Amino acid sequence: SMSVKKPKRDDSKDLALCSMILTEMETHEDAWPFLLPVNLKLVPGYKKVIKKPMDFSTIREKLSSGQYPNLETFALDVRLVFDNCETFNEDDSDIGRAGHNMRKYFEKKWTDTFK
Repeated sequence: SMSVKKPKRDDSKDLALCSMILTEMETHEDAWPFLLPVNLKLVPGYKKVIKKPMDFSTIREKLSSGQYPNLETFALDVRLVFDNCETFNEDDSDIGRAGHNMRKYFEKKWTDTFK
């Protein structure tokens, strides 16, 4: 509350650390469905169904330009990529499997870096 604060966590490395996680996600072999925005002119249904499209290149641009106010807003966008993927793709498809794999990969790096 006013004049009553928890001890100050060092957040000065978060930006660099999120960039590093993001690099590891970009270079995973199962990243290909997520590297670039879904082409909304060529993929029927995507525009109407997925209210908030997100992809790794878009996260990278937001990160690099100071548009994430803290590391939780970064994690929300990463999770959104996989939540979108699950909304549009059957679990039993290459892309569906890619999204589950990538989500697991991310969540471990996240826990190990920050928890």
